[PDB]
Amino acid sequence: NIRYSVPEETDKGSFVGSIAKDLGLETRELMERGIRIVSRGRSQLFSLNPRSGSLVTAGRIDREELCAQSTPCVVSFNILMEDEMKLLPIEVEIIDINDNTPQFQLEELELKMSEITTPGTRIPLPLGQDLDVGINSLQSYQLSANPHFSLDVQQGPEGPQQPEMVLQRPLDREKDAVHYLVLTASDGGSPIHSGTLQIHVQVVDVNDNPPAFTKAEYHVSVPENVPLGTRLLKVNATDPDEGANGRVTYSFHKVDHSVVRKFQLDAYTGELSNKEPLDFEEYKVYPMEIQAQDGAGLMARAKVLVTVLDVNDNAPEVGITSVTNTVPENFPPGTTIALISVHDQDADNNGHITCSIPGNLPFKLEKLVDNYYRLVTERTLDREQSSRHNITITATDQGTPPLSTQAHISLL
Amino acid sequence: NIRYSVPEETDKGSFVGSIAKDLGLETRELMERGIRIVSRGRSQLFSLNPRSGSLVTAGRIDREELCAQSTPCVVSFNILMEDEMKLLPIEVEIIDINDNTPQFQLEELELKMSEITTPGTRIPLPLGQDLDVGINSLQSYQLSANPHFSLDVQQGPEGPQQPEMVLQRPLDREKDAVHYLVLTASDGGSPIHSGTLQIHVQVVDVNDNPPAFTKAEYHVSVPENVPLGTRLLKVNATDPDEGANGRVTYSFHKVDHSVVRKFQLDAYTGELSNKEPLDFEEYKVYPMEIQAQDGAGLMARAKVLVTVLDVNDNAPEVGITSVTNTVPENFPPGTTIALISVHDQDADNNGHITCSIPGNLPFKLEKLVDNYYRLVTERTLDREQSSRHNITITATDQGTPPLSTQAHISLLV
Ligand SMILES: *[C@@H]1O[C@H](CO)[C@@H](O[C@@H]2O[C@H](CO)[C@@H](O[C@@H]3O[C@H](CO)[C@@H](O)[C@H](O)[C@@H]3O)[C@H](O)[C@H]2NC(C)=O)[C@H](O)[C@H]1NC(C)=O
Ligand SMILES: *[C@@H]1O[C@H](CO)[C@@H](O)[C@H](O)[C@H]1NC(C)=O
Ligand SMILES: *[C@@H]1O[C@H](CO)[C@@H](O)[C@H](O)[C@H]1NC(C)=O
Ligand SMILES: *[C@@H]1O[C@H](CO)[C@@H](O)[C@H](O)[C@H]1NC(C)=O
Ligand SMILES: *[C@H]1O[C@H](CO)[C@@H](O)[C@H](O)[C@@H]1O
Ligand SMILES: *[C@H]1O[C@H](CO)[C@@H](O)[C@H](O)[C@@H]1O
Ligand SMILES: *[C@H]1O[C@H](CO)[C@@H](O)[C@H](O)[C@@H]1O
Ligand SMILES: *[C@H]1O[C@H](CO)[C@@H](O)[C@H](O)[C@@H]1O
Ligand SMILES: [Ca+2]
Ligand SMILES: [Ca+2]
Ligand SMILES: [Ca+2]
Ligand SMILES: [Ca+2]
Ligand SMILES: [Ca+2]
Ligand SMILES: [Ca+2]
Ligand SMILES: [Ca+2]
Ligand SMILES: [Ca+2]
Ligand SMILES: [Ca+2]
Ligand SMILES: [Ca+2]
Ligand SMILES: [Ca+2]
Ligand SMILES: [Ca+2]
Ligand SMILES: [Ca+2]
Ligand SMILES: [Ca+2]
Ligand SMILES: [Ca+2]
Ligand SMILES: [Ca+2]
Ligand SMILES: [Ca+2]
Ligand SMILES: [Ca+2]
Repeated sequence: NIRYSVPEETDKGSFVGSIAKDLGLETRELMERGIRIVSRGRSQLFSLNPRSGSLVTAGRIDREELCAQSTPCVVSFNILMEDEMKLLPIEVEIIDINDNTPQFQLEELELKMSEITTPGTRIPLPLGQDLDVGINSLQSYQLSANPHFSLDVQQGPEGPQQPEMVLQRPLDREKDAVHYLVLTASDGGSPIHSGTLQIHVQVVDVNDNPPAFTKAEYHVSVPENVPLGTRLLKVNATDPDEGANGRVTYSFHKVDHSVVRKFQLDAYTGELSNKEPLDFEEYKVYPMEIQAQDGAGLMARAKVLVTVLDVNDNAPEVGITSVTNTVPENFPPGTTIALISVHDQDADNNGHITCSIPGNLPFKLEKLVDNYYRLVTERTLDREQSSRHNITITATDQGTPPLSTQAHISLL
Repeated sequence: NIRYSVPEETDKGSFVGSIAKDLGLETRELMERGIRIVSRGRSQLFSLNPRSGSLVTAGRIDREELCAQSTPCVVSFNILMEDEMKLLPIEVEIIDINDNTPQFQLEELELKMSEITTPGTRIPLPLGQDLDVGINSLQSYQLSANPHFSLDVQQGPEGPQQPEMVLQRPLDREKDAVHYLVLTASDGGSPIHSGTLQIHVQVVDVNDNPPAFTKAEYHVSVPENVPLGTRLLKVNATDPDEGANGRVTYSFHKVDHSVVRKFQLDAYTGELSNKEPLDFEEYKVYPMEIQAQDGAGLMARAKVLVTVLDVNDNAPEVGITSVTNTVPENFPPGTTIALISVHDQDADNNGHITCSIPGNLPFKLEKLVDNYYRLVTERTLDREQSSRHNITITATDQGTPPLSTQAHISLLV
């Protein structure tokens, strides 16, 4: 049993072993025995020269073609010596070399992972196969640098097995929606042959962000006589989510509908304008809470305060709250014939009321408490001179433009 | 200024105070004064009888109609004494009673809140309005018991303002999709009247649950001769989420496609069957990783092991690795004429190799190293008796049913 060692992929005619030296044969003795190689499929790679006694290579010795993945790879063929008709077992071990690159069964691996994927989730990676064996076979995986993922390689007896990609830092689609990684598989030769696997990690969206107003409280000041449908304000709300999770619509929070009903907020543009007249008397200010809803149950809040300014638009009102229609012929000076109830719905200088009566007639109005005015007479009237009187009392407020209300009293 | 006090909703003619008693005037003296009602806009609700000297009520005194929510509610009107022509204002305070229930401006407040809503979110609630005043006005809010929500009321000097509903424990649509609450507003009378506002909080779905397999590792044993397309297994994964987030689709994890390519997995029904033949050789077992995907990027993993049974289906193979065709006429007994290399691809009793040669001829086969067989000579054959030889060697394996391979070798003298 003769055993040699030759690397694989040798050049044609490369020396393997000299049979002459190990059998003790010269050139002549080899010629006399008539040594020649016994053929079978595999011995076609080996060539025996009967004069030099040197078994050399006859062709390409691709050990991956011969033994695939086994070790060691030894080719056994018989040498026929015609003299004694003697067979001689020659076994030649094929040492492995590195001439192949690890091949992934694809070029781009595309995966879908939600942004709420719990960190630590594992993804088995495609296996890369190095055609060589031994030290020139698959030796290591390397995941391209990225904060969100890490590489986990199980140490196996034959080599690295079952590569896995682990989620480290939690995903955020609003920051990075697509992560490109590169899984490089490398053997252990010199130089090292690396096969690359492109990884396309796509992040799926989840409604995790409610709208956000530009201001927490929206203030505005408006005249009371402001016409209907005047644009009071425009709010602004943003949503960073994708698609239906990021389309906002505004609406009124059901607070006090007696206040909300006096206003109008466009659901799409968010422009608040007035729908009903604005009266300073009932409401000086208008507090309202507004709401912005996206498409998936999230919402945001904001406050809107509509302060009403005052301008003279309400005239005082005079109520004929007292009338003594029958007034004596001999009444003394200082007797009240009528008491009136005066009231202006406005404030400041626009809300004070003065009383006016024609000054020729004897009776006059004096100052009394709380816009009440007492009509007391200052002289005597003749029974013959005046039988019937149709008097016109004038109540004017003092804020320009002044507003006035008249009351007419008939007396006898 | 004389001030009296009468409650609201009094019967007609009810006593307040005797004006004759307070003015120190008798029945006659006031009649001489000519005391009479000064008739203000709302003064007809007051009735003065000019004989008893007691200004009493004339009708229903509904102060909620009078002063609404103001305080205090005092009615001022003048008493005219015709004697000195002197006016005297009488003020009567209207004492409040409880005849109204707090009324909400709607019947059901319905809201949509995502299951991922950050706890602590506040929702201003619709105001309930009690027409009464004082202690008979709105006094308290009460939110019905619920683990996820609580009531927060801002108090005022007069009473409660801006009731707000706060989310405490985070919502789960997979557990509770609809929450019904009852907001009761109550005054402070005796008995207390409560108005109710039904609340309908709907929870919107969010992909917060990954698939879940029924088994972590799927083991199965199938004969090697199994035909193509035979149903091997069925996996099952459930998801409690709603809609597209809760129906699963199965697929192979991209690991080794040389193993996956030999199989077929329906993505929807999840029934695994074979697509290519299964040979016990090359692969004794078949390990595979499977993946369950919902509709929104979540996934689950499971293992499936398809173990191949072993069956005698590969016959041993005989290789004529050596043949010395030229053989002397006078060769002695014991000389090898041919060496054969036989090999069976199975194991155990199905993998042991036996050799058979014609027993009439002198040559016989003896076993040497491992699986090699040597054709040795035992006697002499005459060239005249036999010039050419067509040999039939049959190799049989030892596992039932036995498989045999025949080889024919031609030799001459
Ligand atoms: C030793 O002798 C045997 C016969 O005893 C030889 O085997 C024979 O080989 C021939 C092929 O040349 C077979 O012919 C076959 O005919 C059938 C008819 O249907 C068909 O299958 C094919 O057309 C085929 O040619 C013949 O059947 C076969 N003998 C037997 C019994 O099956 C053998 O070749 C001889 N070996 C040597 C080294 O001389
Ligand atoms: C306000 O909203 C508009 C509408 O998209 C947007 O363009 C703008 O950026 C927002 N305001 C700010 C300060 O970004
Ligand atoms: C004075 O007022 C009374 C009130 O009814 C009316 O009837 C009368 O016609 C008025 N005087 C004149 C001259 O019109
Ligand atoms: C298996 O999946 C089906 C699919 O709807 C389901 O009906 C069944 O409940 C699942 N298995 C069990 C044990 O529930
Ligand atoms: C592995 O390393 C080789 C060099 O040995 C590169 O060519 C390859 O791209 C990978 O980075
Ligand atoms: C990995 O690297 C190879 C070259 O080694 C490229 O061809 C491939 O596209 C991937 O980037
Ligand atoms: C408020 O309280 C009253 C009793 O005071 C109940 O009748 C009502 O249903 C609500 O609970
Ligand atoms: C609360 O209770 C009132 C009765 O007080 C109902 O009318 C309402 O629908 C809610 O159930
Ligand atoms: Ca090679
Ligand atoms: Ca290599
Ligand atoms: Ca190699
Ligand atoms: Ca996010
Ligand atoms: Ca998102
Ligand atoms: Ca959103
Ligand atoms: Ca006004
Ligand atoms: Ca005014
Ligand atoms: Ca005004
Ligand atoms: Ca009442
Ligand atoms: Ca009440
Ligand atoms: Ca009341
Ligand atoms: Ca949930
Ligand atoms: Ca869900
Ligand atoms: Ca899901
Ligand atoms: Ca088989
Ligand atoms: Ca088998
Ligand atoms: Ca077998």
